[PDB]
Formats: sequence, C-alpha cells, structure tokens
Amino acid sequence: MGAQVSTQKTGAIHYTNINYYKDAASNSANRQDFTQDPGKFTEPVKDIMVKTMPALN
Amino acid sequence: GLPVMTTPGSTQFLTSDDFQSPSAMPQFDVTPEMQIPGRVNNLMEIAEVDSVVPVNNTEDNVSSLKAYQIPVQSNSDNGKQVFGFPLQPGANNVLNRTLLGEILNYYTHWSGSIKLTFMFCGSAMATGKFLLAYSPPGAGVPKNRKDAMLGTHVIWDVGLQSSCVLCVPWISQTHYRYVVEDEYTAAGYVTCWYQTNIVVPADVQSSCDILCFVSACNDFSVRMLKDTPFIRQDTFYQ
Amino acid sequence: SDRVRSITLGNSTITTQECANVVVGYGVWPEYLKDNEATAEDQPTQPDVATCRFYTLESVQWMKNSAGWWWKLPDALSQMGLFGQNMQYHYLGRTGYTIHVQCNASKFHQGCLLVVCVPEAEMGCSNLNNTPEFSELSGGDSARMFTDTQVGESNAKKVQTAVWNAGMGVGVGNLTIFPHQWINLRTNNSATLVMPYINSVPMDNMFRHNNLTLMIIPFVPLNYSEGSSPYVPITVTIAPMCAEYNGLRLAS
Amino acid sequence: DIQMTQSSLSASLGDRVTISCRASQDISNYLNWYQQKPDGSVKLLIYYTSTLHSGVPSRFSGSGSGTDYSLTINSLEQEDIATYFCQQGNTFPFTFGGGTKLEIRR
Amino acid sequence: ARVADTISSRPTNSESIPALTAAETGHTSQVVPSDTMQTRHVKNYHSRSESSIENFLCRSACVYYATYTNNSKKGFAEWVINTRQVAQLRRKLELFTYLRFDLELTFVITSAQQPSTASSVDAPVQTHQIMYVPPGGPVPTKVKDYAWQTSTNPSVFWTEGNAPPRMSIPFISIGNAYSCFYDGWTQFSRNGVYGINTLNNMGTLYMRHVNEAGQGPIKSTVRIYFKPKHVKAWVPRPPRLCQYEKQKNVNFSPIGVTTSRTDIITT
Amino acid sequence: VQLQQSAAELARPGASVKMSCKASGYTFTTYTMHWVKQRPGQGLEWIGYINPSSRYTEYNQKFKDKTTLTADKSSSTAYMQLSSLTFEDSAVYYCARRSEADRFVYWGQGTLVTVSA
Ligand SMILES: CCCCCCCCCCCCCCCC(=O)O
Repeated sequence: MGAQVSTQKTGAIHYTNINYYKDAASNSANRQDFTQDPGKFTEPVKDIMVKTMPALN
Repeated sequence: GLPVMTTPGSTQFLTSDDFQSPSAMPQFDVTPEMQIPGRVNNLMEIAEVDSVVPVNNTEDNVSSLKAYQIPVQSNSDNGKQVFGFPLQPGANNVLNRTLLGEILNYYTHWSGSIKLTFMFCGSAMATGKFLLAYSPPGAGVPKNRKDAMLGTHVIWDVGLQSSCVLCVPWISQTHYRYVVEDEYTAAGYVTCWYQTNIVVPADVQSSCDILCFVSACNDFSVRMLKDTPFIRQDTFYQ
Repeated sequence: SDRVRSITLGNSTITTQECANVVVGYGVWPEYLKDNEATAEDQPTQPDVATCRFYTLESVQWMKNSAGWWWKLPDALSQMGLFGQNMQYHYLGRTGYTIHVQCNASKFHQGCLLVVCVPEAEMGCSNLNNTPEFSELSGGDSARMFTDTQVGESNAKKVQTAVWNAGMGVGVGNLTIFPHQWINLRTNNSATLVMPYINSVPMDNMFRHNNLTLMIIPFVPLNYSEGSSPYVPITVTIAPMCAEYNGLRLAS
Repeated sequence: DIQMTQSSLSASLGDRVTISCRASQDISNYLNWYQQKPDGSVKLLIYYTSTLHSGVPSRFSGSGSGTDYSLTINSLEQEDIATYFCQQGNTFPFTFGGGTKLEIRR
Repeated sequence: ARVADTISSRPTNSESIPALTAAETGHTSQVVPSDTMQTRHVKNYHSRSESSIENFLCRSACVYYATYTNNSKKGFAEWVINTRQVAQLRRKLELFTYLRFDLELTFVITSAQQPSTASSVDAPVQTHQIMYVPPGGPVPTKVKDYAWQTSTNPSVFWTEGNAPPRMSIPFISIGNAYSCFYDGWTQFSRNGVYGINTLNNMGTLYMRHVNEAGQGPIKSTVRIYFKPKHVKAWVPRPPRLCQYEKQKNVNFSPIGVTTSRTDIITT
Repeated sequence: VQLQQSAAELARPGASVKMSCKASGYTFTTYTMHWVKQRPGQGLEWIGYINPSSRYTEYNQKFKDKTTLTADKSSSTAYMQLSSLTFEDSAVYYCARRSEADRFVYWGQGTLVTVSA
C-alpha cells in the first residue's frame, strides 16, 4: 500500500510514510536530497589548471 | 469507530514542521522544466567563491573604493606591519560583510578551514617579499616580526604569479565555534609584515596596492540556522 | 604557451599575446534551442555568419579619477550591422555572447580592473519614489559611467551611481559571485568571457528586456610617473553566439 | 512643490471627529498623519492612507484617494486633544500641512 | 552529505607550487591545509545537510497582516499577493535570480473586543471566510455581496478556537520559474513602469466575518505565513546591503560597505 | 531607541548657534537624520538631512545658504549650525529619523531658538 521505508537522520533507524493525496504538490518537503557541484562557480574556466603547476605558462 | 487518544502537541503551529496538506487547485498542470544555467544545490558553494574583503576601514574609506586597497610603500626601516585583524568571520567588522561572512550570519555554529588570497596590484618592475602569519590564541597579538614568525606563516615572493594563498587551518578544542563574539571560542589573529622592502626602479611610483580575498575550503560546515541581524524594518514596505 | 589565444568568429579574428584563461559561463557553452524546450511553433531564422561576428563598441578613457562604466548588453548592438536589423523585424530572439575587454599599458603603469557580467541588473533611482528613464539606463554602444559621489534626490529620473554600491544596492566586493575576470596591468592584458543564454523563458523580446549587463570597475586606480604615456583607453568587443529569431512582422 | 491645504475643530467627548486635508495634485495614497501633543512631542499615527502604526489605538482611521483625504476619530477622549498634521511623501521636498487643533465643545 | 577529510603530510622540497596561483583568471584556488604545512590524518564526520537549499528556505515566514471590523462600513480586508513587504523573507528569496517551488499557506486569526455601550455583551464563536480571486475575476465591494458565493474561486471557512487553517499551492506561473528581478518595461515603447512590478500578477486575497454584528464590535486580525516546498534555485546573487525602501522597486540610499575601526593594525 | 536634543539657546541677530541630537538605541550610520522647523503660528517645515555614513548633506532650497549639517560616528551625534541669524529663525527645531520610504517614526523633543538683544 505504498509505504516507503527510508532511513532517519542520525550522527556517527527507519521511518515510514504514506502519501494520502492525489496531487504531487501536497507531499512533505524533500529534506534528504544532498547534492553538491561547486565546480561551476569556483572553476568556470575552459582550460583546466592543475593545482601543483604554475597558473601562467 | 476506531478508538484513538490525542497527545500533547495537538492543534499547534510549529513553524518548522513537515506534514501533508490538501491542495487548493486540484489537477493543476505545471509549466515543464527548463535547463537554466547555474543551479545551486547547497549554500556551501556560494561561500567557497572568494570575494574582496575591506581591510582599510579608517572611517573615511568606507563610502569609497579605498576600503579594499591596502597601502604598500618603500620604507627606510625593516620589519614594519602591513595590516592586522582578528579571525572572527561573523563578528569582526572586516569579515562581517563578505560573501562568506553573510552566509555565516544566518547560522550559529561554523567549522572548517579558511583561505586568504593576496593579489599584488603594483607595477611590473616592482619587487617585494611579505610574511603572512596566523597566530592561535592564548597569548596576545604579535607586536614584532619575531613574535609572528613563531606561528603558522608563509613567505610570499612576488613575480610572474601575482597571488599567494595563506590557508589558516582548523585548530580548535571543540568541533564547532560560535559565529557571535565569544571569548571561550576565539580563533586568533591574522597579520602581515615586511620581509624585505619594496624596491622600485626610477620613474616607477613607489606606492603600490594589495587586494585580499577570502573563501572557504572543502571541509567547511555550518549549523543551527537563525535570522540575520542586518536587515531591519519598522513599518510595511509600500 | 598558455598566454596566447585566437578566437575566430565569422570573418573576424581576435589575437592576444598575454592573457589569463577564458572564463566560460556557469560551465556551459552556448547552443541552439532544443525541440523539447521550445514553445513557438514557426521555424526560426539562423543566419549565423552575418550576426555571429565581433562588433567593437566605442572606446573610453581610463583616468586617475575614474569610477567605472557599464553597458546593457542586447542594446549596445542594436545598431550594429545585421544583428540590429534582425532585432527590429523579429518579435523573439535568444543569443549567447562572447565579450573581449582589452586594455594595454607598459610595465611602468599600474592599475586593476574588475570585468564582470551580471544578469538582470536592475538599477536604482536617485529620487526614491520613481524609476529611471531609458536614456539614463543605457546608451547605444556608448558607456554610462559611475560616480565617486552620490546623486542628489532633487533629480527626478536619474540613476543612483554611487560606485561602491554598484548601482543595485549591494556590496561591490561581492560582485565576484558572477562570471568575472580581472585585468591586472602588471600581468594581464585582456579578459575574455563566454556567456550562455540565461532567462526564465526560452525566448524573449530583445527591446523591452536587457538580460545582461557588463560592468568595468577600477578597484586599484591608474597611476604612472611623469613622462609616461597619460592616455590609456579601454576597448570592448562583443560577438553573438548561436543567435536565432522568431515572429517576423513589420519593422517597428 | 505640492501645496498641502488643511484650522481649529470643536467636538465633545464620545463623538465622531473628521479632519481633512487637500493636496494640490495627485499624490497617489502617499500621505502620513502626525500628532503633536501640547507638551511638544510628535508621533506618527497613520503611515499610509489608512494603515495604522503599531502602538496607536483603534479610534483612528484614514480614507481618501487622489486629492481629497481624511482622518476620523470615532470616539473622542481627553488623550486625543492635540494638533494633527498631514505630510506627503511623493515629491521633493517633503511638505507638511498646517495644524488642526481639537477642543472641547462647551 | 559528508565533508572531505584531511590527509597526512611530509616535509617537501620541490618545484611544485600549490600556494602560488593567479587570481586574475577568475578562478578560485583549490588548495587544502595539507599542501602548505605538515598535517595529521583526521576523518571528518561533519555533514553539509543543514545548508541545503531545501533546509534554508522551507520555514514559515510572516508576509502580511490586515485588520477588519465587524460592525463597520468599509470593514473587510484585501491584499494583492506578493512577497516584498517584509524585510526578512525578501532578503532570503533574493539571493537567487530565479526560483521554482510549491507553496504552503497558513493563517493565524485573532480577535479583540471594541468599546461598545450595551449591557451584558455575550457573543458566540466567530466564523471567518478567506476567498482567493485569480486575476480577472469579480471582486467584492461590501460584506453582504454576491461575490462571496465562491462557485469556482477557492475559499476556506474557519471557526475560532480550532487549529489554524492550511492549504497547499502548486507552481502557478506562466514562465518556467519565478523571477525575483526583471530589467525591463511593460510597454514596447520603453515608457511607464520598470522592474519586477511588470511580472507580479498572482491575485488578491479577501477576508471577512461571516457572522453578523450582534451587540458589540469585534476587530479581527489575520496573519499570513508562506512556506516554500520542493525548491529549485538558479544563478546566485550577492546579498542586499542597503535597507529596502519600496515594494515595487530596488531603490536605495547609499551606505558604506562596513562599519569602521580606528587603524589598519588594531585587532 | 530615542533621540535626545540639547538645551534651548539664545543668540544675537548676526551670530551663530549649534544644536545637537544625540541618538541612542540603534546603529547610527544606517539611517539618515532630518531636521524640521516649526514657527509658533504656522506649520512644520523641512530643512534637510545628512547621510551619516558618507557625510553627504542635502538641503531645501530656502535654507541652502544659512544652515550647515555635520555628524560624527564616534559619539553618535548630529549637529546643525544656523548662521546669519534673523528674526525669522526663532522657532522650534526637531530632529527626526526617516523610516522605510518617507516616514518619520522617531522624533526629538525640540529645542527653542530665539534671537534678541
Ligand atoms: C486557501 C485559499 C487561498 C489560496 C491562495 C493562493 C495564493 C497564491 C500564492 C502565489 C505565490 C507567489 C510567490 C512569489 C515568489 C517570488 O516572487 O519569487
């Protein structure tokens, strides 16, 4: 009957949730989608520069 | 008629809850998605981009572009100090307003390393050497170059590559520090000195400038989101 | 060497002999619109040799008491060749750019510029109850310049050009979050920026919406000694990349 | 400059009082009402055509559009006997209207 | 969502320069403290979970409050829906140029008793109605109006004393994202209004007392709370420095970049 | 938050005075501070303001050549100097802090200036 079983936020256990409504705009918040891609803001260069090499040839 | 029993916490509005609620416009068809460039997923990618820090706050430089330039000249003695400020990235008024220090004012705790980049915007015929030190707390501020060489330092030689990075590391007793001014979790001082002089040829101006940038490393982290003390309101905006 | 580039677009070519890397967008290159993202049904026009070429704007002078300059980007090329003639006859259009700012001086001059491209840069008014007019917000292929002082509120429709607020009410040091690059006269000679199409809609009208703004701001002022050359210009060239148009009607 | 034309009103307690002030041109709902007590302290009452400031009792109300505007006190007290100005926030400079004093009827 | 851990380091003497870079390339250096000094090997268990875009914005924030009176002419409330009247939520949403989210909407309705003159005022519970009108529909002009039928407009009824009312709204837009900033005009002639006011068409929200005024006036107040869910964000932006002045536009009075200190060497 | 003005002053026709407005309870360099004049038989009148962070002042066109506004960030005071004093400059002078758009939420208590011999 649905019953998605996920894991709980703990430091260094399961919880259960069911959707009751027919519209996807009425669920709970996501809160557990963790994605990082910082390379588009901190290295937006065409030619890649290695860290241990000199930046200017 | 299934028997239930209502607990405390019923019919309350806690502003950070996560429940389901019935939709007001059922069977609504939303606009399909588009590939827009520059999608941000974490706020710890905004803080890793470096921004210019206003070191030169001298009460007639804040309403100008002179707040960002650090004056560097040719001296006659040796060992003078260039600047100095305490490492409080959310409480000290030097780092209070930068791109790292504005994200930090939404949170209470912080932990990780901090980068400091220095660009030499002088002439191509000018030379120099600098000492970029960091001193952990427990003693005072270093008053000489001999006191500041006993901490974490780097010696920067200007040339073709015009930038150097001082990476102040995480040295702390606790896992986290406080963003607000706390004497228990102080973090130390950042100073800059003259190693050798600035030697220029003839017909070159002997007064140069230095820009400074600040960002975070890959082990930076924040905690316990709060409201910022910077924006303020009396009446409604209309 | 990593100091030389060559950019060929149409019948135009840019060569440079000392430069940094070329900064491309948010990591994406300009490309034409797909079929599952489009909304207009008629067939677009892709001339792509007559419009995708380097157009050079006017030159400004870098003085010692100088504050900054700005251009609104799909408006500067509104009288430039067959790019400005396709904008008048068509209703929609989308375009990525490549911008090459160039400023040369000797090894006896010093200075530093910040060359930044900001999307949706709303400017503010001096009088707090109005909005600025069109002639103050942008001129065609001529720079509008910031000031080191504050514009008075007695002026009704003017732009607030306090340079340390960058005209938009923010800190000018935090403008490095956008795609930017520096021109340091000690080491650099030019800055090259490639920008994709950034908007919330797949196509937009190119006359009542400027979606990019190029700002050039001297953080370290120009300085030299007596005998050195006092006149130092700054020149900007801009080339459209992957431009296409929809909705052909009368000339407006 | 916008001329702000508003001199002395008389009303008994528990009654409804209406103060009005007329501008010269359209100011587009940018009107504020102030209150100057007889000891010499000024405070803001209504910071729009009708929006009350926080700390102001519910006896005061405002209305109007375009050129004609008004202030209403539906139940007069002894605390509300003061001088009332109207100020426009549309053009440079800020212009205040003349005073309007309240007094006891008989 | 774990952060990266540090590795051990040895004394180096080489032709490799991690610290020396060029900041003129528009590129941030990717160096770590295990390049410029001797470090030990620690393993970090810290997470970057609480700084996500979902965790930053999915929190309730008051956007407006309006009043209306039980026995008064001109006594019903209206509000043209926007997010630019409070200082705290306006600064959080404007760190990004484009946003796209579902919404959650909560109302907090209170009441107060006004100084009547009758003896032994005794009122029952109060019922309120909140009607949402999409742009183009008919608007009410008084309390006992025909427009409060709500044949197709969504509305909610609520009796005083219970839990607060709460709905859910999908991504209701014409374009592919909400826009926080707009550099353009409405007309093609480039006259008239300029800015984000040309893109704000989201409707109006009306509020009234369903009960009739028995013996004493009652002044109610409803507070409106917004909460973004399923958030996407594009093109980050520097935070606002000057104070906000108006609702329709961006205008400001210029301010210094920081507060000041007495010397460049004072800590 | 409150604004505290100085005492009442008296001057000769042709002399100069200097009033003050000590502001406390908030960050002084954030908000501009305006000056209002009230003659005892007529209504209020705006003089001008000073941006305390950049030391930029803007005057009304009637008081352009007589008044001078200054400020200092250390002691959080705003000064106003009247010069070439005539018999029209005997009134009550208020300092006010301008709110969000055009509103004056916080006022001073007023100083009584009078010219005589
Ligand atoms: C329960 C009945 C009332 C329903 C009311 C629906 C209100 C629609 C809200 C529109 C959200 C607008 C958000 C704008 C965000 C932005 O500008 O970035």
